[PDB]
Amino acid sequence: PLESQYQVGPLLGSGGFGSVYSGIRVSDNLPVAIKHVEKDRISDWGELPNGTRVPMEVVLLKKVSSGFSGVIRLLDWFERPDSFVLILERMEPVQDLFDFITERGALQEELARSFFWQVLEAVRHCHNCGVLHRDIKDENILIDLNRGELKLIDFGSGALLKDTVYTDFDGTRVYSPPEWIRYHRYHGRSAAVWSLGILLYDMVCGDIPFEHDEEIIRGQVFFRQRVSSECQHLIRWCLALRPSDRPTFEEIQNHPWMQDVLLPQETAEIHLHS
Repeated sequence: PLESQYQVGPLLGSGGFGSVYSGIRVSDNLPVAIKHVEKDRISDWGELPNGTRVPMEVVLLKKVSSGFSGVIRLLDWFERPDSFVLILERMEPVQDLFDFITERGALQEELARSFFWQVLEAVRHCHNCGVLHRDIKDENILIDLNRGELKLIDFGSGALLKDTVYTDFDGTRVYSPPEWIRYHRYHGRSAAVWSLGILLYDMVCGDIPFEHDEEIIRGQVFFRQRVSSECQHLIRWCLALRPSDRPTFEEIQNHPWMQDVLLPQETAEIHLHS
């Protein structure tokens, strides 16, 4: 087939993730994202069940694609001499959480709860599929502005989920845990929960709590916005300095602040004016 299956549109962005274009599958007018990744700029490689050399990102995306659409799913991929082209789902209208927070500032707790809850369901789905994202942050979360549904993107810093220690890391440092800063060692789940604490603080305060290594290691969270005591508690639990003092996903989702969550469509009607 080749590249007659997709009509290329405007470039949506570029960076550490490659170059991502807006596209449309010619067969059924479905919106898609066309991500180009240069072979020379890739570091983590893997293999597909059928014995073929591909970027780890494709390995991981394939393992999480299907039914529960909490992750932007991989529809197809191609190999060129110097790059890999990935065809992904695309939402329209859409906005990432970083830009959303830039425009609107600190989110009301009701909205932050619906969003965080959806992120939690999406990360559980990844772990269930044997995948560790390793770069959970607002830039890697997209919002369906009509449906109020969030979707996790960019598995370029991810890894297969394991129960042993990780000694490599190439995600975002200000979202990285103290055990990584001090010892260059972490376990997947507890490191994920720490990033989720940074993300929740970021949603309810309008910015991340720590910028410097010294601040991450000290682990003291100061609040700049009015935030309920139950919400502050959940953030500080997720940001416990000892990994084993952090909650599991189940404990996060059963926490008092996480009760009575709005469904995505309700969330959009109240807060996205849709």
